[PDB]
Amino acid sequence: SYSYDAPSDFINFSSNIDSWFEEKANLEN
Amino acid sequence: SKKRQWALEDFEIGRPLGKGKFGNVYLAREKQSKFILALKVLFKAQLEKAGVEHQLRREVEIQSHLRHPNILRLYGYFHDATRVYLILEYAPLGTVYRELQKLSKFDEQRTATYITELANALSYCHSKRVIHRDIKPENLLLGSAGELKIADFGWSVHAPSSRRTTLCGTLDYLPPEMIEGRMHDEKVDLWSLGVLCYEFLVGKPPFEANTYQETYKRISRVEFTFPDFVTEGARDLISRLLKHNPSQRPMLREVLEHPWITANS
Ligand SMILES: Nc1ncnc2c1ncn2[C@@H]1O[C@H](COP(=O)(O)OP(=O)(O)O)[C@@H](O)[C@H]1O
Ligand SMILES: [Mg+2]
Ligand SMILES: [Mg+2]
Ligand SMILES: [Mg+2]
Repeated sequence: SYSYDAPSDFINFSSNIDSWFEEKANLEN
Repeated sequence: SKKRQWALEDFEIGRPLGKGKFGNVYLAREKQSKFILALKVLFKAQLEKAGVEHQLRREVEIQSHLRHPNILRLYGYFHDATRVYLILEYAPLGTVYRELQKLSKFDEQRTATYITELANALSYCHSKRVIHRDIKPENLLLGSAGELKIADFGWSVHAPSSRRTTLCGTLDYLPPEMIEGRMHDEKVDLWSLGVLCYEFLVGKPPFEANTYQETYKRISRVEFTFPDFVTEGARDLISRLLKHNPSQRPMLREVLEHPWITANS
């Protein structure tokens, strides 16, 4: 499986992400 | 996703920029905007045989969410039938590794400047609780202005709470706690920095030996000496980073304030 929780959408290179770490650390179950 | 996803047909591929273990990294240009970047290829069959599929996922997820001036940008990724592709920010001046073969040694100004960029980069990383774990010349690239950029998050990990047990990295850069089968944390990158600083000034890692067993022995004992041209300040710093006890090694904030660093950086 090569399904990662990361970007894979085409981006227009001519035209705040790091909270991902703490938000994933704080999530519950 | 209902959005347009990356595809190989989106980039014009140029020359190879480097040779990776699971494939080459090629220069590339996105066709619509003509934005120049780097394309890291990984052959899936190689990755499967090696069983490093979970580490690829950590490289991508961790690097793609990091944003800093001295850390190589991971814009995105896509895979196809036989391989996986990472869309990386292009590092125009190559690797510190190559610059080190050319100059053989780095003087103090150059060494402190690099340590400073890397220390700032690692500090941001730790604030996010990420441990790089594969800091070495071949994973350090130079940007448009000769600024260091950390790359290759292959052996990285997100360690919010717990310690780790993985032995990973490069032989000459392995921390004592890993070799000895003990648990580790973000302090392993502080050891790597000491190993790296020494190599920059001397031209070779401090525990280099003729065999694997001998190198393990020297790291575990923290057995090394300095040639005579290494100044007192550099010795005080490398000696502090190369403490057998992880707790005794300086914080990155201390390295950044180290007298030798501020005098030469
Ligand atoms: N963005 C990039 N720009 C320029 N060269 C790169 C880039 N990414 C990798 N390289 C070159 O490719 C080599 C190997 O790829 P790297 O991603 O560092 O790890 P791996 O060995 O796991 O493939 C580097 O040592 C460097 O010479
Ligand atoms: Mg911290
Ligand atoms: Mg590498
Ligand atoms: Mg790798």
